Amino acid sequence: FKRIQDATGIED
Amino acid sequence: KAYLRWRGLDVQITDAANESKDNVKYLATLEKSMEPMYQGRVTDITESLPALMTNVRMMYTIATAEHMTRLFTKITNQLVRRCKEQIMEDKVTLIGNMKVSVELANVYRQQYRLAKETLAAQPEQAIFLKFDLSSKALHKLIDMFTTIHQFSSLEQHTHIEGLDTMLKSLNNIIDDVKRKPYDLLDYSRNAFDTDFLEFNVQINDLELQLQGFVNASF
Amino acid sequence: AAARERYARKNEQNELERAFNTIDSKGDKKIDAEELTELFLRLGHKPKRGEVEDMIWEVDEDCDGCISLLEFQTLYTRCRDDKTGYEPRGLFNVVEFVMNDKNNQGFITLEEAMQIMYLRYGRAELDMQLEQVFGTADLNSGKILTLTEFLHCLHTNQVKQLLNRVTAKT
Amino acid sequence: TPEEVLAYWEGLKAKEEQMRSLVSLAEQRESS
Repeated sequence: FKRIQDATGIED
Repeated sequence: KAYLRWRGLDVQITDAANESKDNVKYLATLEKSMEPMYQGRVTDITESLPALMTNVRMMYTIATAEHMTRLFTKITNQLVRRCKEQIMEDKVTLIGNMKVSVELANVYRQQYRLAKETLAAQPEQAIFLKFDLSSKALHKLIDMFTTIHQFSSLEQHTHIEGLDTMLKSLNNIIDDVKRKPYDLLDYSRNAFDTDFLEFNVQINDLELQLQGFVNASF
Repeated sequence: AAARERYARKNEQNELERAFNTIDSKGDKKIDAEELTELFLRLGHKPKRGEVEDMIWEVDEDCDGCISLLEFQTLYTRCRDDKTGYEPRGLFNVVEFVMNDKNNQGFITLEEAMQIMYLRYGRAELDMQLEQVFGTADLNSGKILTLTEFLHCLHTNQVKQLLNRVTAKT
Repeated sequence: TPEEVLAYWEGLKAKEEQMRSLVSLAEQRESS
């Protein structure tokens, strides 16, 4: 979940 | 009498439940970057795809053949769906939409081949068939329409005394191809590949007829 | 039907010249029997004990021995317009394959372009030279083109009219 | 026993890879 969050935040 | 069957079903149910939770939770992580491609624009997918392969690469470092095959088959199905929709709504629009879709397929295959290279570095049957049929049925029509539009600048100089019924010949050549029962965008027929090589001979016939006309009025 | 042929010749001439040089391995104008085996190896096909000797024998008809670029165009043109000539075509096929090659493993759909140029023919006639189908593609090599062409020519040659003739009924 | 050992090793490797990935993502976010 943390990795997915970080991913989405970086993409945003 | 039924308790052997119930312990067997209990073991099957626990194993299936555990693998289902892991599979669902990992396939759910994919969703927030796969969501744009169901209804958005054809060029957006080019920028979205790197996020999709970053996601897929991090999640296939954990849990295999069914994931690759099913995921990739449906994502490429969705790419075909979006391209086919974005073409279906003349000349510049058609050439632009075919260029965009071919570029999408090209960047998809290129970045997946880079992804496989990396996956080999640290420690595609559906793509082949479907995008190969798509790219051939797009290449044929993009080259046909580019040639037609390159010959289409002649189409309004109707006052020269030797360009009257020749353009009606070119119109018939276009029309007989564009009255045929098969759908042009579908690679499910693949019989227009003889119609294109009959069109390609009377295009050169038109070329040489116009060359003789130029040679003949001097 | 002339326009297809004239236009095809107009473009294939430049391809043919390089095809010739590429078949040559000694950087000369002469194509020795030695080179032919090397070419087949590139295609991925193997000759028989006497195939090469027949291949060199039949093509050359203005001198004896090795072949020359002049013989090669003479062969090309005669074979191309050969259709109802019942003439040899042993070395025409290997060169036409090399010229019609641009993938360096063989060619797939381009057979149809070859076919239409020879004649409009039919989809069933295509199912004769090979088993290619309109929707499906295949992988192909040197092995599967030469053998099938050679066999087809032997199959046409055999049929002739003795008591196979059929007259309108009374 | 072999299956349990394999599961434990896989979990440890996954945790390590996860930490490394999280660090990579954090570095990428900082750079952006």
